[PDB]
Amino acid sequence: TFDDAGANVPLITELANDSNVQFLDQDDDDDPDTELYMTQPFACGTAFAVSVLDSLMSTSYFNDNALTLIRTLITGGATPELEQILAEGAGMRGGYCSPAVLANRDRCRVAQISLFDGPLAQFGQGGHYGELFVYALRHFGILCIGLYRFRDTNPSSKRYVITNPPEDFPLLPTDQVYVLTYK
Amino acid sequence: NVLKTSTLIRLVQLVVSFVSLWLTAAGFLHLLENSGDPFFDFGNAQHLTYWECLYFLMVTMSTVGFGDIFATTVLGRTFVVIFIMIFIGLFASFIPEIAEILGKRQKYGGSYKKERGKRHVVVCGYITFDSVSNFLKDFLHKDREDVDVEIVFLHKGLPGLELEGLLKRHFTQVEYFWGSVMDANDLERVKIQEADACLVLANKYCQDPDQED
Ligand SMILES: [Ca+2]
Ligand SMILES: [Mg+2]
Repeated sequence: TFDDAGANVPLITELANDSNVQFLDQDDDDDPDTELYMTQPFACGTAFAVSVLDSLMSTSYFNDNALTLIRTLITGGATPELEQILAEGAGMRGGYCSPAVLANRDRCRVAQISLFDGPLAQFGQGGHYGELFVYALRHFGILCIGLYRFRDTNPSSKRYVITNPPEDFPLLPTDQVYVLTYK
Repeated sequence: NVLKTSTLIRLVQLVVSFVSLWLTAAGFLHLLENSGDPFFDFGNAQHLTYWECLYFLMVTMSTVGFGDIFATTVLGRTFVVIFIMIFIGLFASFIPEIAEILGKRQKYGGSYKKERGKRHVVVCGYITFDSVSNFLKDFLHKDREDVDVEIVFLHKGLPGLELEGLLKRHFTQVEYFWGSVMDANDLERVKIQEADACLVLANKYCQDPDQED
C-alpha cells in the first residue's frame, strides 16, 4: 500500500513454466489443463511465456514478409543493416545524423488511446466499433486493431484484449482501443 | 484418439500381439498334426482339436510341458522346436511387462467423502512414517478433549509399509490420498473448501532449508 494502491500497479511477468500462470492472480477459477492463452492472466496481458512464440517457425515458413511485419513493430524498427553493424562487434555506433536518415523517424507505431474523452468519446458513449474504425481512419489516419476492455463493469482494474471486434460490436466509455498511428 | 497414454499403448500392443500370435500358432500346429506328414503319405497324423493345440502351445510356451498332449508328426515336432526357440522369449518378457504395467497404478486415488457434520484437517508437505507418527500421537492424544476431527493426508507418493500400517491403525479418523496441494484438482479431492485448517509440515533435516522453505 502507498497511502503515505497495491494491485492497481501494472505488471508483466515472464514465466519459465506456463503452468505456473495459475498462481499469478485470485478468483481466476484455475484449471491445470487450459492452454496458457485461455488463462485470465494471459488474456489480461499480465503474463507472458516463450510457449506462445513457437508457431513463429511455421509463420516464418508460410509468409516470410509477415515475420518482418511483426518485427518492425516489436523491435521498434530494427533492420538487417543494424543487425549487421552489431555483428561487426564494434558495439552500437551512433552520433548526429543527416536529414535523409532522420526521415525514418516518421514511421508507424502501435499506440493505445481512450474513449473516455477527446474527439472519439462520442463512440464510447454507446456507439459501435465499426463507426469508430471508419471515423478514426478518415479524420486521423488512425487504424484501429482491437480493444482493451475492463473485465468487470460496475470494481477491479483488470482489462482484457479483444482483437479486431465485429463492426456492430457495442463500445463502452471506459474502453481503450489499440491503434496503428503515424504521429 | 482413445488410446491416450504411452503405457496404455504399450499394454494393448503387448496383449493383442500375444493373443494374435498364440491363436495363429495354434492354427498352424492344428494344420500340421491333423494333416499328418507328407513324407509318410499322410499316414502319420493326430486328430487334435484346435483347442487342444491352443492349450498345448500355452503349456509349452510357459515351459510347464505336461506331455498329456504332444506333437508326433515330423512337421509338428519341427514346428514345436521353432515355436520353443521363439515363444519362450515372448512369454518370459511379455508376462512380466504386463504385470509391471498392471502394478504401476495409483492405490490412493479417489476423493474425500465429507461426512455430514464432522470437521477435517488437511495435512501435507513432509509426510513420512517419522513425521506422521510424531504428529498423530500428539494430535490424537487422550489428554486432549474428545473432538471428532478427521485427518486427511495429501502427498505425491505411495506410503511405505510402516506408514500404511499406521494409517490402518487409525482407519476411523485418518485418511490418505495420493496428490499435491500444487494441483487445484487434488485440493478439490481433499475437499479443502470446507476443511477446518491446512497444516504444511517441513522436512527439518533437508540438505538445504531454503529449498524446503
Ligand atoms: Ca489463480
Ligand atoms: Mg472418514
